Amino acid sequence: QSVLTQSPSASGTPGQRVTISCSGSRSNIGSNFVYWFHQLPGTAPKLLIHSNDQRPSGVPDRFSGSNSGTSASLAISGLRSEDEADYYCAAWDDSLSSWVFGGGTKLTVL
Amino acid sequence: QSVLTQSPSASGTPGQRVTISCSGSRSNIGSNFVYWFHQLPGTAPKLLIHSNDQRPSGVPDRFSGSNSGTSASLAISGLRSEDEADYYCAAWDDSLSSWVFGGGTKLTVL
Amino acid sequence: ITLKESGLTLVRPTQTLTLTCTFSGFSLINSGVGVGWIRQPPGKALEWLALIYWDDDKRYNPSLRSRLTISKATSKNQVVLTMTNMDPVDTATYYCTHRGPGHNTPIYFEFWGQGALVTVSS
Amino acid sequence: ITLKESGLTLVRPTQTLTLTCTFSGFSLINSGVGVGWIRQPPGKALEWLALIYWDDDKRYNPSLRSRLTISKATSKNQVVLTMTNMDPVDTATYYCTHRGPGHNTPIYFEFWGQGALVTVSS
Amino acid sequence: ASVYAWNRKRISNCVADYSVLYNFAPFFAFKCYGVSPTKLNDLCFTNVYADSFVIRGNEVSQIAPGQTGNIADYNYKLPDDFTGCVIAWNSNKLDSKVGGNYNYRYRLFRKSNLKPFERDISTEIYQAGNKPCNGVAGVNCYFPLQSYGFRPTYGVGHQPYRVVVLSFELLHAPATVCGPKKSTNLVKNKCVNFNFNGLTGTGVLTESNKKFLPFQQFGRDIADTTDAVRDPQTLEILDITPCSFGGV
Repeated sequence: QSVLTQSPSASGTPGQRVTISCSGSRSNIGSNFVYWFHQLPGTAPKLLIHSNDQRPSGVPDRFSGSNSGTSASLAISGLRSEDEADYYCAAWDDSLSSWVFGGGTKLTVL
Repeated sequence: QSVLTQSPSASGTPGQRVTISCSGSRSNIGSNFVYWFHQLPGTAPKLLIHSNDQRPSGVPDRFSGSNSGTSASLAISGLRSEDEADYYCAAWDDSLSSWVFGGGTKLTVL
Repeated sequence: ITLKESGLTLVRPTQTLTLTCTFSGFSLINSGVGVGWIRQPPGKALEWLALIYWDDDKRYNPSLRSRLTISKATSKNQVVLTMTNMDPVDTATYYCTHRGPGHNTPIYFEFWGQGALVTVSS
Repeated sequence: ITLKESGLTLVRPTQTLTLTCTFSGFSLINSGVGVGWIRQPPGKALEWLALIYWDDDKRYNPSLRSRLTISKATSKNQVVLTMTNMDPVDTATYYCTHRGPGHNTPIYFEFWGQGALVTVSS
Repeated sequence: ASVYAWNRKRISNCVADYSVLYNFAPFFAFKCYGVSPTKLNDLCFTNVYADSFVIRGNEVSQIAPGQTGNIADYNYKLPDDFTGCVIAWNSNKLDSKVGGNYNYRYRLFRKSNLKPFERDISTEIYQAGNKPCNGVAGVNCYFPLQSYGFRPTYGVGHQPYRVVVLSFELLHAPATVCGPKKSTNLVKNKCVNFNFNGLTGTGVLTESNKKFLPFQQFGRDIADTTDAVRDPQTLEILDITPCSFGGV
C-alpha cells in the first residue's frame, strides 16, 4: 500500500528488450506521477523518466516508461553492457504525504 | 521415423465402413498436415482429403480423415464397388525436408 | 485448369531427362500458384521431385538434389524440369501438378497432369 | 548546474548534524526552483528527508518530522539541513537535489549533489 | 511486400468509391481513426496514400498511434496525429508454404527508433559492445533482418495477415478525390425541384430550341433569371419555366 515492490533481477542479453515491474496502490502510484531512476555503484542516481513517460534531455530513446492503473513498467530496448545497474521506482504517496521508493532490480546482462 | 507404414489390404464389403491406418513419427506426421490420395489403375491420383479434415470440392461425404499424435486414419463409409484402388499417405518431414509417402492399401470389396 | 507433359520418353542410361509441363488455367505470377513434379515407378508408390512457387522458390528433393534443376519459362506459360544421369530404375510416369489456394490452407496437388511414361533402356 | 554538500562527517550519538548545500546556476528566487535532501543507507534503498520551495514551503518527511529543520540563506545561495538526536542507524549518505521546471510538468531530482558520507560512532 | 520495405502508393484525381472494400473479405481488422466508415464515401481529400505489407498475427495490434512494440518501433511507425483507416485480413490461404516461407522478413535490430512514416532498407550488420565481427556471429555482431517462417499449421496467432493502411490529407485542399454523387432519371413537363450540377431551382422542364456553344452550361435572360440548362448526362438543352401561380 505504502511501499513499492520490484522484482530483484532482470537478466537479459544484448540487443533484447526487457521489462521491470513496479506495483503500487490506489493512493500513491495510481493517482500520482511515477519517476524512474538508475544508480551505477558509487555514484548518485540519475533521472531516466519523469511523469511516467518523458525522458530528461540526455537519455537515449531506448528507455520507455508506462503507468497503468496501479502498475508501472520500464521498457529497455537495445539492451547493452553499459546498463547493468540498479533501477528504482519513485512516487508521491498522499496518505503518507512523502516520497516513497522501491527496492531495486539488478539487471545483469549476459 | 522417415517412412509411413500402411497395411497392404483393407478388404471390406458393400455398405460397410472400413478404416485405413497410417503410422508416422514425431517429426513428420505429428507436426504437419496429412494428405490422402487415391490412384486408380492407369490414371493419375486424385486428392481426397487435405489438412487432415477437409475435402476438395467434388469428393463424396463418405470419406473422413483423422489425425492422432503420430498416426493417421482415413474413414470410408458406405463402402461401394467403385473404390478399389490405391490409397497413399503424404506428409512433409522436417527432419528429412522432403515429401514422404506410404506403402499403399488395397481395399478390395467383395 | 489443364496440364500436359511432353518430352522424350525413352533414353539410354548415363543420359539426361528433359520434360516440359505446359499448363492452362493459372499463371505463375499470382500469389499462391505453384507447379510441381512427381514420379512413380511401375507398380510402386509416388515420389516427390521438385516444386517451384510463384516467387521462384525452387525446392528440391534432398536425396535427388545435386542432380535436378527446375526452372520456369513464364512467357510461354510453361515449366521445364531436368534430371541428369538417367538409369533403368528411373523408369516411371511423371506428372506435373498444381498447388493453389484453398479456403483456410493451401491446397497441394489438387489437379494433376496425365503422366508421361519414361523408359530408360536401350 | 551544480550542487555540493559539506559539513561534519563524523559525530557521536545523541548529537546534531548540520549540512550545507552550496549551488550555482539557479537561485531560490525564481519560480519553480526548490531544493530537497535525500538520504540512502549503505546498500539499501533511498529515503526522502525534506524539501523547501521558493516561497518557503518547508515540506517534511512525517516519520522524521519533529527531528529535522531545513532553512535557506538565499543571499549566499546555500541551504542548511539540521537533524538532532543522531543514532547509529543514521549512518548513511546524504544528497542534496533540485526541482526546476520541465516542459509541461516540474522535474524532480533532475540534478544531484555528490553526497556526504556521514558516520555516527565514537 | 515485406514489412521492412513496405510500398507506398498515391491515389489522387479520381472518384474514390469505398463500396468495394466491404465485398473483399470478413476483414479480421477494420477500424478507422478520425473518420467513420459509413460516412467515408462522401468527403473529399487532397491526396490519399495506401501502404500495404504483411505481418504476423499477434502484431496487428501494433498498427495504431502511439504504440511501442517491435514492428512499430523499428520498421513502421505512424504518427500520433494519425487520420485514416487500417484494414487487415487473414491470408493464410496464399502466403503459407509447406516447410516455412522464409521470404517475408522483418527488421529485428536497429540503432534508434525511427520517425513516423520512415522506411529504411540498408541491411548493414548491427553494432556490438566492441567493433562487430563482419556479417558473422560473435559476441554480438548480429545481423538485422530476420525471416518469419510461415507454415500452414501455425496457430491463428502466428499465421500471416495482409494489412493495408490508408492515409488521407485534408488541409487547404483544392480537392482532388471525393465520392460519386449519384444521379436520378429526368422528369419533364412537371413542376419539379431540380438540382443540375449545383444549380438549384424549381419549374417545369421542356425541350429547348436554342444553340448553346459547346463550352457553355447555363443560360440566362435579362436580370440573371436562369432560363435554360443543359443536362450533364446527355447534353440536351432543357428550358426552365416557373410553374403556374397567381392571385385569386
